[PDB]
Amino acid sequence: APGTLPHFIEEPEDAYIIKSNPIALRCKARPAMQIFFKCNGEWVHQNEHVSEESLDLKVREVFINVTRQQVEDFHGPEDYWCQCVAWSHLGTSKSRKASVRIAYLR
Repeated sequence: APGTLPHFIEEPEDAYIIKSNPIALRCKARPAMQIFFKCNGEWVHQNEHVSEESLDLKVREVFINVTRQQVEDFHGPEDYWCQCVAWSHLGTSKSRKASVRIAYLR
């Protein structure tokens, strides 16, 4: 009090690519002035982010597209993950790490 750090209304959920169709990672936080995705320790490019700002304090909603080509090119130790970082005047707030793996239908 009086200020508050960004509280996530919607956190990124674990998604699956079926088949070669791109997935969208939903993220919503309040109060937030900037919201950016951090996939596998590296910051995602600003042009890949689709922002949607509204007033209720400032509410921000950001969506990112993760294709099959992006996941297959990554050959790390664990599964392909994406985390949401929201900015405010007092600081930052990190959401849960959402995993994205390529699936195959029966």
